[PDB]
Amino acid sequence: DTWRYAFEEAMTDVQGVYAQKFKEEIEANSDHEIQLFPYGTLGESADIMEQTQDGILQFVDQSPGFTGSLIPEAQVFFVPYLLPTDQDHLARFFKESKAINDMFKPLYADQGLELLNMFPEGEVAMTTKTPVTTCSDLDEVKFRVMTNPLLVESYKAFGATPTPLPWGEVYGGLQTNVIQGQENPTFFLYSTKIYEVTDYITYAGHNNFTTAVMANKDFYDGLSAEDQQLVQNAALAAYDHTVVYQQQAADTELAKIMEAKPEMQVTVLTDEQRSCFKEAAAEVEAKFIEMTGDSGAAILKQMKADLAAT
Ligand SMILES: CC1=N[C@H](C(=O)O)CCN1
Repeated sequence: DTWRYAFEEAMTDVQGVYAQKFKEEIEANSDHEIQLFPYGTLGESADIMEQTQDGILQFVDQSPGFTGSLIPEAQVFFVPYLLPTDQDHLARFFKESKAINDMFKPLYADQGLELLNMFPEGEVAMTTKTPVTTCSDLDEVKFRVMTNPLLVESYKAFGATPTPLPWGEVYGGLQTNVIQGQENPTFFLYSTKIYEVTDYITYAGHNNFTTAVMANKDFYDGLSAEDQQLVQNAALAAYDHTVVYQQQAADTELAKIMEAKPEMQVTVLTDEQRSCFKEAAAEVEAKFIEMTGDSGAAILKQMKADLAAT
């Protein structure tokens, strides 16, 4: 059978680990067959989302970092320090969240997409060519960022000069010094060898990388009750498998960056040093309320209640 599936990373990366477990589970329990499409085929994240909405692709992985333009209240995932750093507590959140698994679903549906899961990918880290010790060290650093308004507002509040750019241009831009800064989890910034074109890694603990897996809603609604269930089963099985794997990654990948490039300067900021960043976190939150109205306000409240209950 057909059923095409496209994601934003390599096969060996985290979104690939998810895809491959999803593929296993579908194929072990039916006659259906999943066809995988990693980054490097079909093009950027914006491209594959269009391809999923046009109906060429059936399943797509698109991170809220790109969907913030489409669904405005997906900007919640970029309110600094909202998401906990405790990876065990974080995994229980996305699984049992009334906000993620109930309140977000009709909003994605408004754009013709059937939301399956959201999952974490790990604590994020700044890579720059100048030292970052406080917020004023970011002053006039051209910092690449995913394409959504609030994430852009975050690095303005940090003191940097934010630049929205699709991933395909990030390595080259850094190499030719058109940009001086970038942010991603540790597994990915090792995987993409981005340490070759940056000098400093900084753990501010401001965010965890979140991503989402969805299906073309028309396609999904066309399926039988058994097929729909089969998909839901495969998504839940892929989630459980991915969270275990991505925990191991964050806990081991930094050792490999230092192995391949021993000169690399890796700073993890103390709570004392993180103070100016957490001060910016409150005014970014205030900005989020202004942009998304009372619609996204109910999402923030529930998200906080889900974190507490878990
Ligand atoms: C951590 C990650 N970064 C990519 C990016 O910065 O656009 C998206 C695929 N996954």
